[PDB]
Amino acid sequence: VEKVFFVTSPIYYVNAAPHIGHVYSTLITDVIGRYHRVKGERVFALTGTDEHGQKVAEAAKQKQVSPYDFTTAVAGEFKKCFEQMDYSIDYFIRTTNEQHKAVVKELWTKLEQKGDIYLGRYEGWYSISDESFLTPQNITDGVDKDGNPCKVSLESGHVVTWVSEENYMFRLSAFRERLLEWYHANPGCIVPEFRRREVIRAVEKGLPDLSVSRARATLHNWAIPVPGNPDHCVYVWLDALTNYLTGSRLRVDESGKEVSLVDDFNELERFPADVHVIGKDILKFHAIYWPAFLLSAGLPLPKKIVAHGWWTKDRKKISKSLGNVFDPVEKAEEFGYDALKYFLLRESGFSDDGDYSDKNMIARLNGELADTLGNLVMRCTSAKINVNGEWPSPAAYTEEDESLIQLIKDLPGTADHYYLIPDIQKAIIAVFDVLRAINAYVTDMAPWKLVKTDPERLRTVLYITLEGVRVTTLLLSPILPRKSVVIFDMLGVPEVHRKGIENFEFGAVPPGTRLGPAVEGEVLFSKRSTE
Ligand code: MET
Repeated sequence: VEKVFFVTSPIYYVNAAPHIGHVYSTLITDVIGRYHRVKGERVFALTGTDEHGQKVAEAAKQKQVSPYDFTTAVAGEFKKCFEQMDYSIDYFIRTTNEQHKAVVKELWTKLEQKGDIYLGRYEGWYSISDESFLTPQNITDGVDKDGNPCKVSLESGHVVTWVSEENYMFRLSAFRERLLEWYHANPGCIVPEFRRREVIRAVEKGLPDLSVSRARATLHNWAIPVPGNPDHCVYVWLDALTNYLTGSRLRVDESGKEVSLVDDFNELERFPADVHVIGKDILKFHAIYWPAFLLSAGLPLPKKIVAHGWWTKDRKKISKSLGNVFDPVEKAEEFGYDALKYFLLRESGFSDDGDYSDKNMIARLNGELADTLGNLVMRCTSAKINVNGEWPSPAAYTEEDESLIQLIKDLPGTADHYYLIPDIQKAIIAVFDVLRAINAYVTDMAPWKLVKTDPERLRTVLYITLEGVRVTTLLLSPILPRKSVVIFDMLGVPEVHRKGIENFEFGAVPPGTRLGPAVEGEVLFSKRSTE
């Protein structure tokens, strides 16, 4: 089926300023969206802010401000950050949006009409910081900000608190068998595989019913009212998850403002998500609660949930109070936006908690972006080697020539597979493996010497080198969007060949194509010293 490729990020709590974690998650969403756009697909990428709940209301109280003003201010900060980070997100959703509120009420009514919501009680532990219900097996002893003994979440280390409330309960226990069918029938639906195995293990053990409302006072009346019961508010998580559905139903003008909410999601062809990008910390809400809500409501389920890991800087926790900060905008100005994005995406895969350091960052910038890629682009466009500033016409290919051509021809199918898992690190490694091959070929062929010795040979070497560099760059373009444009300009690749599966094929740019003009002092990636 042909539809809009729908990729999302989590909507982030606005209790504090945006930091690296939100940027990282949103980057992954951006990259996937971008790759499907260069395949020539329709895309809708979604990100946003999670603005209701006790957590946010209480953060607003701490700063001595009204929830409306606090959420608007912090949401403003997320937008500014994401704009500065230079993503290509199609819409930024806020759970305070009035159309979102309408969608939450529609979904609730469906759950109720289906018979999957009843009035009951939650008596148990709750982590406000995580907005998460927890069993006694999931808490332990710890310390609050006073130094006193308290209970904390095993998941997250945050303070937990005992709740005893009459709440509307969702019949999650009734969806065990159906969720297990779903996992088994779609063994790629959760990524990476070991997180998929965790989810099944958890659901195998059995599911309790889930509280989907809270008494209004507990939430400082900062939440969406339960339809038909003004004393209750909708669980912030049921509210939050619903953003994906809301997003799928919004018509958005060229300014990026929501202008209309459609009744039937099919009308816009986005729902359900092809990929939900999340962090490991919020796996249960997306891989258990969400599909259960959807199954109850008769809505289609998402194709993939991909959950990545947490970050560190110099093998330590990131916090201002702890004295270990990683500001993404600061680091992008110091090293470059595309370079920083490359590093975040190259340095760690989802199974790992990665490690930034200025040292390792400089090693990758110098090693991979400058020595491997940048080097290659300058060689194949150099006045010295490419003396006519054009894509030459190749002569006959040797076996060594053909081995390289083969690697290049195979590259898109391989990189495509990795992007679809999705596993962005593996795609980058695949493209750079081919780049390393091209460098070894060039070294082997010594085109600087061929300029004088054998110009007919130089034509073949140069043509393959240019074509390798174009194809690698096209595949790296979701990761280095600005630099890929520079590279293409230097190579003189026409606009039409910069996008589309058609241009994944070897030889899509004809010989005789002129290179772009050169600048006396220009470099794609400039090396950094080692102090
Ligand atoms: C529906 S995604 C909600 C994610 C949550 N607001 C967080 O920041 O962890």
